[PDB]
Amino acid sequence: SRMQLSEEQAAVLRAVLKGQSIFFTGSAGTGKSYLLKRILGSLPPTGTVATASTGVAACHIGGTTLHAFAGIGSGQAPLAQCVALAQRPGVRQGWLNCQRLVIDEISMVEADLFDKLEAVARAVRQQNKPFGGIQLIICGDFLQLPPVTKGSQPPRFCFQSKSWKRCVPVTLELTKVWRQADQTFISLLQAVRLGRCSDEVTRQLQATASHKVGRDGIVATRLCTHQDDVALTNERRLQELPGKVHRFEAMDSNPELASTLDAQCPVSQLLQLKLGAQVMLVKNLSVSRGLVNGARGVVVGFEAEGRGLPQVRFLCGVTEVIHADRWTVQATGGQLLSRQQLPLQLAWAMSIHKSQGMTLDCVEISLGRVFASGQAYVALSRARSLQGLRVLDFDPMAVRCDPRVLHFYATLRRGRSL
Ligand SMILES: Nc1ncnc2c1ncn2[C@@H]1O[C@H](COP(=O)(O)OP(=O)(O)NP(=O)(O)O)[C@@H](O)[C@H]1O
Ligand SMILES: [Mg+2]
Repeated sequence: SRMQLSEEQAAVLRAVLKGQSIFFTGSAGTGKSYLLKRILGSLPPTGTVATASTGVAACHIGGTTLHAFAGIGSGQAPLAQCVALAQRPGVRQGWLNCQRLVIDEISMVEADLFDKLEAVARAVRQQNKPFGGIQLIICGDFLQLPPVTKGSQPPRFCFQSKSWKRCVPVTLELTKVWRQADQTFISLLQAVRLGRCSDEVTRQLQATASHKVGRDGIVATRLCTHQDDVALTNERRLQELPGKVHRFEAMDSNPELASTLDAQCPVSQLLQLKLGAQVMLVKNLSVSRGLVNGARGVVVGFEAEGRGLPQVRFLCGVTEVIHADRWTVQATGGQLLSRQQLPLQLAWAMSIHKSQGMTLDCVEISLGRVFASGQAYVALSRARSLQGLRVLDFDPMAVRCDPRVLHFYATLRRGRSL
């Protein structure tokens, strides 16, 4: 028995099943991605394409990246060239067979890209209708991570596309936060999302600098803005441990394409561990035991036999032997790639981009610098509880809302009751 959809979630599902192209939006942890999974379950799978803007977000819903589905290269080539790319075997069939296109984490899709995809859809499908007649089912939060670009110009938000409102004529909202159960923390997060750091909000975030977020032998994951710093931190902390290194090598269906798998999986080709290593579980092994995607633990031993698999103690108190798992990546043109590896990554540090869409419960962040719009909010809103969060050097300068996004949302609401 599925959880009970809220009335707001039910209204989105109703619209989708009526065939309406929609955008649905809501704060972090309002159940957008969960609702996509419910929508996907409710639809005939033939003709239904599940995508997200990022690899990390696509895996959450069992889908592919928007980039892989589109099959237009970077998207920076001239339109005619993108159309020709979309016409390639495997890519073309994807476009033609698509009746419904799900896109999670839309805030990272820049307007110029959306325009290109819209034009490609019409050309490949030979349908003179918005987005080639595809039913779009889009969600995300424009107050979370901002758009990225494969070019060099300042990206526009997806809603700035001249085709946005024609393509998603209806917007619905999810307004109840579920990730956090604590109303004090819910209200704090909403202040941050809107860029309203009163004296009280700042003091409450500053108070978290004293939080003990870990447990015996488990330390906080430091959320960082850039992968360089993540890598360096994880490598150095592992190097510093006195234990000998235990290695686990991935088995890929096509080892030549290990680079493409590395970019769309949360585990690496070569996993190195020691006693004491700080790790993140990156598969849902057991919701009832708390062994879920994002759970933080520490390696407490290695089995004597066989491969010498790691024993990991998690924040919840469960100690489990971590066995092999598998990922299948839906790459461009219908190609599938798989990787077998243990579902562990080092987690002294993690990038905020890689945390996108996740729930976490043992995190530290330094918020004394200018960040991208929405980026501090994403980092803070990963935590299930305020007591799993440690904010160092907080300054409201870290919390920025792009005025374009506030304007969008205000417009959206103009005719609404609340
Ligand atoms: N109707 C519901 N009742 C109870 N819990 C729910 C409901 N809908 C969603 N959840 C839970 O809400 C939590 C957050 O869901 P999630 O799908 O990650 O939200 P989201 O809006 O996609 N978050 P983000 O990607 O960070 O903006 C998950 O633990 C869900 O199980
Ligand atoms: Mg989500």
